[PDB]
Amino acid sequence: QFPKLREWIGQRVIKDMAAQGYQITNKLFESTVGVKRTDIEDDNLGVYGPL
Amino acid sequence: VDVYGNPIRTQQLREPQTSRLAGLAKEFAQHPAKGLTPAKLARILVEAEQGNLQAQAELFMDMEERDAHLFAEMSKRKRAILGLDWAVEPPRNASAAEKADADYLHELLLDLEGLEDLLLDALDGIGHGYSCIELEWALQGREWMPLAFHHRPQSWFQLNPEDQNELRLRDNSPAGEALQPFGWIIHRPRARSGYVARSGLFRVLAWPYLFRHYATSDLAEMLEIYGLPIRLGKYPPGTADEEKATLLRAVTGLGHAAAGIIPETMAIDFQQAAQGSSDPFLAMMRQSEDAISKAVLGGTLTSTTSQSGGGAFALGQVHNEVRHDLLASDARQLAATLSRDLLWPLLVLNRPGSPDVRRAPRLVFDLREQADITSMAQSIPALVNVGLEIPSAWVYDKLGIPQPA
Amino acid sequence: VDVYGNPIRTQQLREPQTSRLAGLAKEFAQHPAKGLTPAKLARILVEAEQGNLQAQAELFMDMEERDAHLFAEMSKRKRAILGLDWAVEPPRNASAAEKADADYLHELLLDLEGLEDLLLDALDGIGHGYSCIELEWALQGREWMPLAFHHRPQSWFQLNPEDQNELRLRDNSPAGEALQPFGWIIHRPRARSGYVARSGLFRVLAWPYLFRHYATSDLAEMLEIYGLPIRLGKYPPGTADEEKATLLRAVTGLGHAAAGIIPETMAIDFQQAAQGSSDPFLAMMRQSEDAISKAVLGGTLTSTTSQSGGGAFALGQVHNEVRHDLLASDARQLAATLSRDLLWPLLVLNRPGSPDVRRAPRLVFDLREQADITSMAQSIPALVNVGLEIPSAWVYDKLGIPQPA
Repeated sequence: QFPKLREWIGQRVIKDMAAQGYQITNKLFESTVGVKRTDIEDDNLGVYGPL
Repeated sequence: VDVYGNPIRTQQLREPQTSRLAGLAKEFAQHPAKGLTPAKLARILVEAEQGNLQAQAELFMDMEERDAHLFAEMSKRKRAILGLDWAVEPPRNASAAEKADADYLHELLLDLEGLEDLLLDALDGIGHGYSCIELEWALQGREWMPLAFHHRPQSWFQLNPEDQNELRLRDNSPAGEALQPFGWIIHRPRARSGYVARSGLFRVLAWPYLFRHYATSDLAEMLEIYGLPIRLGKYPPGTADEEKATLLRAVTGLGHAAAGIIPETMAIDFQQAAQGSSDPFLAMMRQSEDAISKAVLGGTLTSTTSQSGGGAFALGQVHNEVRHDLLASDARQLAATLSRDLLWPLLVLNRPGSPDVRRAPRLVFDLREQADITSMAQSIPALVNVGLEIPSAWVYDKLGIPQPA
Repeated sequence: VDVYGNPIRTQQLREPQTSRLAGLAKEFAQHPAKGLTPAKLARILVEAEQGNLQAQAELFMDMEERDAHLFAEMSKRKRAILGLDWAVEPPRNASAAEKADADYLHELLLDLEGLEDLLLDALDGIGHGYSCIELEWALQGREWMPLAFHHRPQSWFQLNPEDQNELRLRDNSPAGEALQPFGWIIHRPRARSGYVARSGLFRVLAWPYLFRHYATSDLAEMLEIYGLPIRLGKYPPGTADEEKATLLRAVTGLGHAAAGIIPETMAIDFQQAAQGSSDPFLAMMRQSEDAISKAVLGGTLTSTTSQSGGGAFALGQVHNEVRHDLLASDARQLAATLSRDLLWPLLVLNRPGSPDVRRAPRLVFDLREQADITSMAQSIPALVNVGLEIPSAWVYDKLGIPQPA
């Protein structure tokens, strides 16, 4: 951000501005479930398929 | 029931079939066109033949987006249909009740918002080989209404393992899910005889697209290399690393820099960078574009353009061969699909009785071709003075002028 | 309520929705077109597919600004619509009350300033895929009025995480903010079937733009290098730094300077600078421009120009195929959007009762095509002398002449 507007007497100070660059990487996430192919069809109540 | 005879239950019409499949709505296209090679394309097509339509659908979408010529051709072809006037006609020698049913259906379609969007969504099946539009059914008292039309991506479906012509939803099960009756408007235009997977036009257009893509990318690379020549610097034994770096920077900037000085013991050789022409690339692009134009719109007006030339019969010359045939085919197929899917549920839900399926009203597109008024108006008086009794109905129908009321 | 059935509350109409989002009005475009590479463009498009429309919108704006050919094509296409006469018509076989409502709406639209600007702002959705115009509602006593129309940048919106077809404001929250009913006129023309992110024409036109940009920049660089040859000076061992600098300055200025002298122990070699032609670059630019013309306005009049040639049927030949289809499609979509968004709030706020949505008046653009007066005027007398009773209403409507009052 800019420096505060100061008083003026004889000359102007050519101020500067800082910078605070922030670094952060990325991470990967996963969740998986192993199921039997035959079992999903081998059901009558409509369960083990929506899972 | 429906046209196919499957039992119809009004209980399932309250909610869309895909509502209980919230997983589908959260998916994102995988963009299989990026980094595509001929082997990858062949594998994609072969896998699609076996019931894996997701990759094929995504590839077709990418192909449509990334090719300007193909996109323009397809858009022009579809807009040709979208601009045709349409009407609902009663069956052959229909009775008063049938005429009333047809009139009511016509009035309902006129006042049904989103018809143009429905036609546009259905016409996607021309390139994709099949388009599925989900229906929202609502009751405004005692009469069922299509609340809205939702176009579902072709990547949401698959092939039945026991049937290669029957589509099913992807519900995480090997066999998918059968399509709900009265819940979809499936449009499957048939350019070539075969199964649904092989029936898309983009399957024909894929290879020219890849040829054009490769040619354009190679031309862009060659244009990037063009300009300055590659120049190699040579240094003698006993040149330190700092001097090596200085020589390397000098060589790197020498092309932009007009002048430079080196010791007599060093040497710089300017070798050819890329010398040739754009002729081969452009030839390949033109070949592919001509192939696409012929496949989409015919090789009489687009690729081998019909050129200029007016006249009374110029309309017929431009249209009847190729353009009229394609227009009529597409319009008739779309009309058949609509009459099968949208008109029938309205007739069998919004009206009493069980009318026979063969007598259902059929949606008809106006394919009338503008006839030369002046020549024919010159012709009639001679014929009528001769003695021929030409019916006025034929004249009024062919000219487009309506009969007096 | 609105056409979609969402409840409507007149309390929220006093202030714009974005008024409480003063942060948006202070933002500046990031200009993502500068330093754009094919990888960056692919990343931008893919991210836009996932709900990050800010970068895509800014890129599209830069693309529109930086390409003269594309800008000219888009401006011509939009000005085609802006010049069409329009009228408000009552629904099918409307009653006296409906006719009065339609007449009042027509009078209100005629006297509503800023209509042309509204149409221009809405037509931006053709290229951007969606255009949002905020409404200012005011009460001049008992009747609501649209005070002004404000076009908000496409960079101000995003996609719903739970719905890829529903747009939302950027309010610093992950889910954004739902669009206020009756507070916007959203225009989303549909050139291709798909989601809102993929529906823009600039998505199709992006790659030819990048090809043309690369070709033009490379040609400019090669023209800069053209002229004098690169010449390298060589000096023997025992040449001091001052003599090295003198030789370097001599070589640097030798191209401009016709003559110079060096010791026999030194050497200057004039090497090829850049030898070739503009043919490859210009070929690429022409290819890209033709692709853009075909994608925007069709490959019958712009890219593959229809050439000259007059005649009575010349208007039809130039228009009906391609130009008429595109004009009708754009006009119909714009009219549907307007009838949905602007006409309905006026009808349901400025008039009593709750008219049914299906019977709302519809804005219609005048797509009538100029018909040859001379040929048809020759034709009628023969037909009428034959005995045909052609209605006068058809003649008056088709010729553009109004019926006597």
